[PDB]
Amino acid sequence: IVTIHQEPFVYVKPTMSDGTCKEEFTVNGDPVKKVICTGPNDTSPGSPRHTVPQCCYGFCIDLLIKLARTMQFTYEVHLVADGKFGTQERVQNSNKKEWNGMMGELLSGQADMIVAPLTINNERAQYIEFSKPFKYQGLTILVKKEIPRS
Amino acid sequence: EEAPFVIVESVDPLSGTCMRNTVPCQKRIISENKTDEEPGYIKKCCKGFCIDILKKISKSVKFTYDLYLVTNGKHGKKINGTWNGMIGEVVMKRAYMAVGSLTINEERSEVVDFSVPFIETGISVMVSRSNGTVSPSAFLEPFSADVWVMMFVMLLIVSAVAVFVFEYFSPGPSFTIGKAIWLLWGLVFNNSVPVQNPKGTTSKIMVSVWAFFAVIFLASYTANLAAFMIQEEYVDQVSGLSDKKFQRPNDFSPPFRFGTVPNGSTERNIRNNYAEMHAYMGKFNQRGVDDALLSLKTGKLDAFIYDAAVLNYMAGRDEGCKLVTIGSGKVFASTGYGIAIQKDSGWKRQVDLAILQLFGDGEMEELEALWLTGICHNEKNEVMSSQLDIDNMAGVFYMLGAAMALSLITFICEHLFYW
Amino acid sequence: LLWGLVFNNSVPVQNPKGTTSKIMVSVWAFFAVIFLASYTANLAAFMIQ
Amino acid sequence: TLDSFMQPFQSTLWLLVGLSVHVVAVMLYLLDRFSTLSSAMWFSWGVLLNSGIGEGAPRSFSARILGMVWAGFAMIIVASYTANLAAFLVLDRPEERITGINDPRLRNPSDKFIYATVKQSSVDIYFRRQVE
Amino acid sequence: ANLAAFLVLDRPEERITGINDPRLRNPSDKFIYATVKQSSVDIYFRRQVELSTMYRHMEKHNYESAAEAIQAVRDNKLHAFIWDSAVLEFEASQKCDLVTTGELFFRSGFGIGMRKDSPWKQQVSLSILKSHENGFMEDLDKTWVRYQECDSRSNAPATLTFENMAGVFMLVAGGIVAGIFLIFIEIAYKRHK
Ligand SMILES: N[C@@H](CCC(=O)O)C(=O)O
Repeated sequence: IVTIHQEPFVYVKPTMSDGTCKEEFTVNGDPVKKVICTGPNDTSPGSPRHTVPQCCYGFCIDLLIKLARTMQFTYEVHLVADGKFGTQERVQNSNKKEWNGMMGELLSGQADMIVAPLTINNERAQYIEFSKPFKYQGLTILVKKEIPRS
Repeated sequence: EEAPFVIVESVDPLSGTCMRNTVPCQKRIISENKTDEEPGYIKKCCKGFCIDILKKISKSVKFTYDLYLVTNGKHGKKINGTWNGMIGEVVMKRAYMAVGSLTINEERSEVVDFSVPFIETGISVMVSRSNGTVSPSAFLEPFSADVWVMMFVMLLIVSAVAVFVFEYFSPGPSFTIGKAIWLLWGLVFNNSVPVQNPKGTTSKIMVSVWAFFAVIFLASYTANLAAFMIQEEYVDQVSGLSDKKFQRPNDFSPPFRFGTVPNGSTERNIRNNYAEMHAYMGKFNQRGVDDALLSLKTGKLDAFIYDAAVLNYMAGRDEGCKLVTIGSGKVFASTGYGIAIQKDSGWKRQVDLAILQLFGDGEMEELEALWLTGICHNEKNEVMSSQLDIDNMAGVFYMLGAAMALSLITFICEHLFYW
Repeated sequence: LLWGLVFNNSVPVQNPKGTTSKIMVSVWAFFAVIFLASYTANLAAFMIQ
Repeated sequence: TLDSFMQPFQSTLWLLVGLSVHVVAVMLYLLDRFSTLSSAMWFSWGVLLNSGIGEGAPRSFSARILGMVWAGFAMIIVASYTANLAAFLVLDRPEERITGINDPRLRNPSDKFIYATVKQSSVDIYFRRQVE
Repeated sequence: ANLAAFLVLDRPEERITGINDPRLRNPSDKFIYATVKQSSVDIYFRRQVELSTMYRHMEKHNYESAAEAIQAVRDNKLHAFIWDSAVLEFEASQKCDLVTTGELFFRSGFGIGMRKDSPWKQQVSLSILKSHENGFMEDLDKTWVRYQECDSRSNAPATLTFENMAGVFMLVAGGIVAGIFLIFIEIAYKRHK
């Protein structure tokens, strides 16, 4: 399973020196269940081409754990080397067309499932199937408070 | 035949056909005399947002469709194991597709394949707008208590020190501290409390400075007093279907009336989760949407549980602003509508692609703005034409009574200490 | 006296005597306070356009 | 905008503020006597109507405190009254009227809104050419 | 009247609400707006033939990730940034220096991806449909997407602060020593007269 970095969905914190993550309780009083990822380096995989173990937890990780406990299967979560969602690379310069990023890695047979905030549209669903959505949202614009000090 | 997603139109009085942008509709009625036969020979007209979506799908997949109304059930519920209604008509090989306002749940999706959702739906309680009475202590709103204490101590110190020093230094009885503070008291509360005017040029200069300070303080004080003396601070009756008001209404306040209509998806969803709540609402079952709305408007009940979309539409496109939904856009068990397709079909992918293309084209937003706008759907207008009754500004009568009691107890203490 | 009364106040004057004179002064003061409450409604917006 | 001057305050509030001044003046006179009456009454009326009447102030400490509180109360009453009167004396108008022809008001013609034109004219021909 | 009129009428900014405003139709050099490259929002923006100039102005400079974009727009660099409603709402809830302004458009949920044919794809749909109406997703949303740390702006009229009180107090303090000096001058003049 390949996951993408998202501020409210998937958190990526460095592991401790022992080899695991620093277990910390939440405000409600329940122990947070977190898994370990094997994503790329911090800055970029270009110059420092080396993968380091990290920690993974959040909404997507919780849903993945729930599905794994419901269907009783095993998974190996790891981030994408491209670090992007993906697009349609139909450049005629190479006479070939193929997807890149997370979808490109999925279509290459490397992964089997995708637990990430992936939207639904015709171009992407024309090649892969999408189940029922678990959350609805839209598009908006984020601006500053502009500091009213008249 | 439901909320204006797909509506039935009567036959033309003289044309005998349907108007533009309308498709021929068929309705089979079996409520007449069944002595010989009566296969509902009635033809009407049908149109709406759902008809527009169906036309957009048909103009992209290039297929032909007929319209047939069901006369068995509303949407279809599991009764003794035999589905009756639109779901039963689809599963009994009597039809292939089913469009409208059908809800997608576990059982229906397990028995009938559904397409991708095209609109958001959910459970939301609709209650009457509860209005507040008044916010107490409104006359002290455009200021802070620390500011009041600072102003009081400044008044006292300035009066005492300035008047005493300038009367002793600079050359009718003497000007005591009582008249000294009384002069500044009259000066900041607008005027007229008859007061004993002082002598000396420097004392008059200080009085003029204090008068300027007082005329600045009144202009600063009635900046937004009227704006603060109008707020009501509306409070919602209940947070949702999770407190004890809906869980255990036995050992609580007088019986709160709340319920929903039977034979629906929300009824089964409540029965599966809340057994006691469903058993309590069984006695308060409604007999229609309009009847339940009229009962809620009269006062026989104070809570209605139904789909969020239709309730929001009825709250928006109503006479003025009568009722509003709790939470201002809350949805429980968020689901979506769709098009019921026969099991093991091939048109499901085509319908999904057509819906995705319509979503990516932007026509869905236009259709929503054309068919889902309401009157009270916008924000509330400005509150004007106020009355300011006794309860509105009675907060100063408490101060008056407290001051009267203070004067009485001080008079009693003085009479006791005089002896 | 009446001119000082509708002006807002403080031009210094001698108070009359008589109950009817005081009633007339009170009525004139009510008229004066009504006139200022109705005179400074939108003066700020009107002196800028 | 109503053509009156007692609109910002209700009749009950007017009656209450009219009854309060009398009992306050009576209490002031009683406290000044048992620890003059007409003078205190005229003082209580002048500190309420903002007039220039009023001979002198009482000498009792509690009476002085009560008079100061009543003067502050009358000041707050006058301030609230003028604020309420200025509140609905300006900036009172609807948002906007009909501006376009594609508004939902004309799309769904009801029985309350009646609009028509002259028959046998080009405007009717243009109006009958819109299929929507 | 002037003092009352200028300490009042603090109306909201009333920023851009719709996407079809003439500001975005004609992108100038002062207003800079962009999004994250290689995403579905760019594909949706490039499908509008009536916004070719807007799409060109957007694609003229695209960020690498959402983190860099939010870090740029936070430090008074970017003027407008378009993304999903949930992410921007969580960002406005965590950091109260940014406020989401606009109307929702192109509503599309988030679905789990899969291959072209697998029974697991059919089982996950039923599992989500079963677990989405049992309060599990609601509990997760209330636990992870419900903080409400900052305040609210339900009431537009606000009270006053300690701004002019210090000024008038300093004015009174200066008037005190001014009167002291005037009394001293008066005494000095009366001593010679
Ligand atoms: N009765 C409907 C829900 C209510 C409605 O759609 O009007 C159902 O079970 O799907």
